Amino acid sequence: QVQLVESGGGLMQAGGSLRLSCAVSGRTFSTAAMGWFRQAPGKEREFVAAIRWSGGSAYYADSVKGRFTISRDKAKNTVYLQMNSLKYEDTAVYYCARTENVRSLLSDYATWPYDYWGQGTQVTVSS
Amino acid sequence: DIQLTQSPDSLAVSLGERATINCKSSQSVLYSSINKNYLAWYQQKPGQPPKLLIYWASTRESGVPDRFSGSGSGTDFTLTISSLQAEDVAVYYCQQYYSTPYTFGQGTKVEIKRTVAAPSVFIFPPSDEQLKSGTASVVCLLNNFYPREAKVQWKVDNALQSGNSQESVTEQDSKDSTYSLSSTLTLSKADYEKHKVYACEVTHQGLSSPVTKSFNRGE
Amino acid sequence: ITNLCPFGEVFNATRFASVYAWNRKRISNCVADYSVLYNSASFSTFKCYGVSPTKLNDLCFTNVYADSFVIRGDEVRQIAPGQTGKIADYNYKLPDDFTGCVIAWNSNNLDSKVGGNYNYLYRLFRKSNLKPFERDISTEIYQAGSTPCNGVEGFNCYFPLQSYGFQPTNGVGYQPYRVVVLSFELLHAPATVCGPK
Amino acid sequence: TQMQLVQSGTEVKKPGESLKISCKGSGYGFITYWIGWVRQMPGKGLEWMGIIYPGDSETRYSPSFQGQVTISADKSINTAYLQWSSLKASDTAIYYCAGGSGISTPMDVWGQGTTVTVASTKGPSVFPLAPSSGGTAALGCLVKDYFPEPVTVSWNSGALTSGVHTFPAVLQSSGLYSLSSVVTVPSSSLGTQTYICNVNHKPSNTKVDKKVEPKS
Ligand SMILES: *[C@@H]1O[C@H](CO)[C@@H](O)[C@H](O)[C@H]1NC(C)=O
Repeated sequence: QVQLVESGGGLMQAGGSLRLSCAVSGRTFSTAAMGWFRQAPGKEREFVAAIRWSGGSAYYADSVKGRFTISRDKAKNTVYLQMNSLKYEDTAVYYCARTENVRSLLSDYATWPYDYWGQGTQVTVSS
Repeated sequence: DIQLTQSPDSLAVSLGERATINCKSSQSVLYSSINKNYLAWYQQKPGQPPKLLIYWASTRESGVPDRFSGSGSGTDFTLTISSLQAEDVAVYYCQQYYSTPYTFGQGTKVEIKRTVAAPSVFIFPPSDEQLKSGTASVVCLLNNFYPREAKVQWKVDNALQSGNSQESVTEQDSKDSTYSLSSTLTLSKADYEKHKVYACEVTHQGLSSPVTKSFNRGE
Repeated sequence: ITNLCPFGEVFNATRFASVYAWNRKRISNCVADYSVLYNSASFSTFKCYGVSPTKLNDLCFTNVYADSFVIRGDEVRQIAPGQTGKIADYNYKLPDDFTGCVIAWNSNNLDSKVGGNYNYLYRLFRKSNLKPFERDISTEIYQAGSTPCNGVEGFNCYFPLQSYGFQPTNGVGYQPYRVVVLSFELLHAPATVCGPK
Repeated sequence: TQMQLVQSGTEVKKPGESLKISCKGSGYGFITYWIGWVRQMPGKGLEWMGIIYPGDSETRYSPSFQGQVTISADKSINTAYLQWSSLKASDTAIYYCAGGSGISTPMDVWGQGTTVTVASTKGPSVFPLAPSSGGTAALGCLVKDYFPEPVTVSWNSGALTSGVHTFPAVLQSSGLYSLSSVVTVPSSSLGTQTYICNVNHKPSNTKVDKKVEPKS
């Protein structure tokens, strides 16, 4: 089965940097895009960044444009999220998601459902 | 689209000899990608569905004797009947299928040529039941003759009649390759009783001189 | 002592190809019985152009090609000579010269999944039409307007191909149809492909 | 047998009536066949009307028939149709359906054809052609004024085969058919044998058995 594993969460004071990884195992050549989502307690899941596996062009939620950079390494099948200039706004559980639905419009990956999810890692900003 | 013309229209060949039917199109029907002519040859006998004999100009369909052979390419094609046989008396059409619409040729009639045979002639006076019908029909029968061409001149009181005659020919009998003709002259009952001698004069290639067989009314 | 051309691999392959990257299989030095093709009752379309499959169990061709791919039902019309649309022009183009057969059948029991089978893809854009029997697997970002996109998607700049959404409850034609296309080669070359009868 | 086509029965219609004849394919592999319709008018050659692929109901007509008739197909029952909106007397002919597995391919399977006659039927009257007064003798039956073809004719319930000629029907100025049927027999038979001629015509459902003698 396809399983995604998140890595790199933890505690870090605001203004700092953090790089999360999400390793994928299984059905690899079918990867259409990967995306990162986050969820603070009591508030609803929100999209932050998606990247197309082919080509690698990225789509970003407005809230992290210029601060977060989504990245991917096809060879070892890991997607990355580089989180610089962290704010207490950013404290949440960060989920990576994988879809095999190839959508011509890149912004589709901000609204369309993702088929497989990790179980998340916690990022806590300390201000 | 392409139109086809075959020749001759009719053709008479004696048993065992070769019969040739040409067929020309207005456009070449030659796929150069496969190098095959998209032309077919069909046979049709009276009262029977058409039968596909040869497709792709030179390829025989199952159930077709090897006596049949067609060939040629480009614009002119020919279907050859090697050693003609009695069961081959039919009409033969050439059909294209390079492009739609498909079209046939006008058809060629093959018949067996035999040596000249004189017709045996009979004349039949009209019924007596049909003369209460108000019209009379006199009949002349030309039986077992070849070739088909034969002139049947009606005479009513020695006045040559024309324009009320109607002929019909059984086509070739399979055993002796002979036809039989029946001309039917039809008249009013009034006109029929104004004349007394009705004569059927047939002249044919097999007769030394025209044979007349007549009957006088009411005898 | 068997030596027949392997049509079992072409028609009975467990997974097929997307139409944009259609799979072509060649046929060479063998004898193939075509009666297995037309006489199995699982074909919804068997249009043969310029050749009858019941009448080439005799003639030897230079070689036979079997192109196979997967489209949706309403697009099987486009797999024909002289057609237009996203499939005929941007995915799999047949020449007007075509001599062969396009065989297709409903495959909603194989290429569907409950949540959709997005593994089959089709091309939406390219700057020019496909030449006959061309396979373009390019993934260059289609430039739709004056704006040139140097490999990054954005405004008037889209990914050239999208994927079908094959879920089993879709009406017919939004359902996957597998297609196999047989093209024939023969004139001035050694012939090694024919049939028995 | 790979494929055989079976057509609608013979239809005797009147002008203006609708009409839809059938052609049904029995066999495996019908999905490959392209059914076409050929028309043959009485005593003339064959004319190609149109063709149809039942899988898509893609149909092409020929220029001399587009719009004048329509070519349907019911894929679920391997049947191709041919239909007139309103029949004209110009439509009296035989209609063959023909099949070939592909387009621009030979038509290698043919149906029996459906005769369709579009005019009012009329019963035949049959009169005797009596022999005249050694060697050979001729006699026969004259079937006059009937529509449409065909009309039966046999001698002695079919027991008399050779020496009999049944001429092709001709169309009179009345618009009605009529034919003659003669036989040649040894003149010795005229006092012995009884030569019945049997004449059915099922559009009018007549069946007449007249026997001919020498009259005096
Ligand atoms: C594919 O398999 C079926 C049975 O599962 C068989 O009947 C058929 O002939 C096979 N197809 C080919 C092209 O051999």
